[PDB]
Amino acid sequence: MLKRRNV
Amino acid sequence: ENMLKRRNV
Amino acid sequence: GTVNWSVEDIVKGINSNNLESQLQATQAARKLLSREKQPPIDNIIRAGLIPKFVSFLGKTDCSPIQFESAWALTNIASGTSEQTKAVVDGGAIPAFISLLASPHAHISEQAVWALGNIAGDGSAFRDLVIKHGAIDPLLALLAVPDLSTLACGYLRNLTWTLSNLCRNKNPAPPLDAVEQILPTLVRLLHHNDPEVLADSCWAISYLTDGPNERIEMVVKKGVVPQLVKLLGATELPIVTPALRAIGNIVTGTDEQTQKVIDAGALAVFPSLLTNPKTNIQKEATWTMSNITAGRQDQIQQVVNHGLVPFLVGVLSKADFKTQKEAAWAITNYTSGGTVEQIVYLVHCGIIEPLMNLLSAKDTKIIQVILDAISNIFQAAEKLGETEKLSIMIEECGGLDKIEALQRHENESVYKASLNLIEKYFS
Repeated sequence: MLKRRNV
Repeated sequence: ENMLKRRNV
Repeated sequence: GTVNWSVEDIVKGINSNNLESQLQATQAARKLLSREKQPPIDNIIRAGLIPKFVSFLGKTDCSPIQFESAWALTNIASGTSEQTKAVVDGGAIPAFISLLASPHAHISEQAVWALGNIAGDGSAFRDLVIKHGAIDPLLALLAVPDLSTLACGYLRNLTWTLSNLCRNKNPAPPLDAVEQILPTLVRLLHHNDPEVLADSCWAISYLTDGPNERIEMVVKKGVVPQLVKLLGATELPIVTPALRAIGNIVTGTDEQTQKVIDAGALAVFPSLLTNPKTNIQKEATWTMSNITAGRQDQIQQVVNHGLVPFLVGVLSKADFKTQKEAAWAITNYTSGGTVEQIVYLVHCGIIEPLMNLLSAKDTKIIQVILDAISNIFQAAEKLGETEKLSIMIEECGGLDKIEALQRHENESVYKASLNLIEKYFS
């Protein structure tokens, strides 16, 4: 998942 | 972010 | 007559068998707690006053003492977890919930404020408030044809409290609690008060900060358009949380991401990516990285809005943190973009600023960049342009930094470096 939740 | 608690002054 | 009292005097009166004396004493307590600095919260707590205050909440016949004690408890709960716990331990929750139905708006307002501070403490109390059934009484307070008929400050208090019931993550609010609240939330998100607007966004930003199922129940209400709109707001207090919601929503499925794009989100980014408030710029770039990390037709959307140039800019000069978000945006783009697209990127001038970043004191970004370069070469490998690309990277002294990294300590690094060197240069 390239989508990173750096939150 | 608007913080957790608020004091009525 | 109720100004500057001593804790013991407040005790002396609250303990007398005189309702009026208690009222006076309770009000004196309120003033101590409502004082500019260092409200004697621990002193009042030690005196064992909370149980007394809590019990005054139920004195229907004396709304005045109800209010005062409410205000007092409110400020105690406004403190530390330690302190807030004291209020909860006193049985304040059920009692405050009971005051939401009060005929005296300023009293149920206090109750709102109080419950606001309690759920604020965190997951645990947040959920205890819900378990005592606060949500209905609260929402009932907004069941009006037009939100504008409500007292401005009163409406803000409710919004703020509602936002707190959406806050915190371990665990996240109960699904049915979120489902229940969302409708009012959507409606508040269309109100004209900047305050209400800001906290409404925060509430949404909280609900969208979690698993895709969570994001979905929000997106499912069709608020994205309104968010994109608020994203364009002129008041930073609104823009910040709005950008947070949008940024979170784009961490979900591509279909969810598509929603913000379809909403026009991108058109605002030239502004956001050059916004003066550093933090807005970081959030914006972070969001961009979660868009470049999607479908190609989506990457293309970025390209059509002329956002690449801005990414180059951000990568070139900005707070390091924003640059780190840029590095990712770029690497993600090169990670899933077409050849024609990875080319356009190089044509915009991505190579130089990207190389200069290799000098950064951060092993992690250094990886994201080398990683990104890799992706680019491979696109240039498919066009037999590998050499030409080498020159560029060599022209701006990039190679001079890759062979240095080659002698870096971190494994991931020196390894990625070497490969590039031998395979594309020496």
